[PDB]
Amino acid sequence: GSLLDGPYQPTTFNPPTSYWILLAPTVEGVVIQGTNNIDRWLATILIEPNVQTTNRIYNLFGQQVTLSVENTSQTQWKFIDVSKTTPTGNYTQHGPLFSTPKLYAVMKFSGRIYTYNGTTPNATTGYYSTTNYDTVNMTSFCDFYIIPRNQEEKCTEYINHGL
Ligand SMILES: CC(=O)N[C@H]1[C@H]([C@H](O)[C@H](O)CO)O[C@@](O[C@H]2[C@@H](O)[C@@H](CO)O[C@@H](O[C@H]3[C@H](O)[C@@H](O)[C@@H](O)O[C@@H]3CO)[C@@H]2O)(C(=O)O)C[C@@H]1O
Ligand code: NA
Repeated sequence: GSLLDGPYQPTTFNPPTSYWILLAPTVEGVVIQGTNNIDRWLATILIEPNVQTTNRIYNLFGQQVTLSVENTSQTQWKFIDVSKTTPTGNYTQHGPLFSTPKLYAVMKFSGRIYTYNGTTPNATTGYYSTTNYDTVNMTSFCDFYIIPRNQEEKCTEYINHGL
């Protein structure tokens, strides 16, 4: 499609501002992680359908982090953003997205990192205020695509309905 650059292999990079990074993960685990190395460590984890509240170990920024996770949905996969604001602090969970297409997206824009939240096919966006935001480097652990912001409508369409 003319609004979808890629696909690209899993990589560490500094994503350009005002571009949505569309992620196409497969199995459960860590989808993407990013930090400004100041006061924001952010990652997105993926949980398969039908998971009762349980402790799972995730490799976040090179260390084993145990988080209590659940997915009450029997049909939809669950993306959860996890965030800490100090290097030694605990990760808290935010902006879940319940997803049928199993696509996620992240964007650096206007002092923030934006992601999707809610339930497909009616997903919306949410954001995380991030100091010195365009220094944020990210590691995607799955294949991804690039879509500009001026067609966020298109990214939202992909999130809600798939490729
Ligand atoms: C997707 C999402 O939740 N986005 C919000 C984020 C994240 O929750 C946060 O970045 C994860 O670390 O938070 C935003 O700002 C909120 C954050 O700074 C929290 C920290 O405690 O405070 C919120 O305001 C509080 C306020 O301090 C209280 O007095 C009371 O009124 O409640 C409000 C709401 O909890 C900040 O709004 C962010 O921009 O990073 C807001 C995002 O919507
Ligand atoms: Na989210």
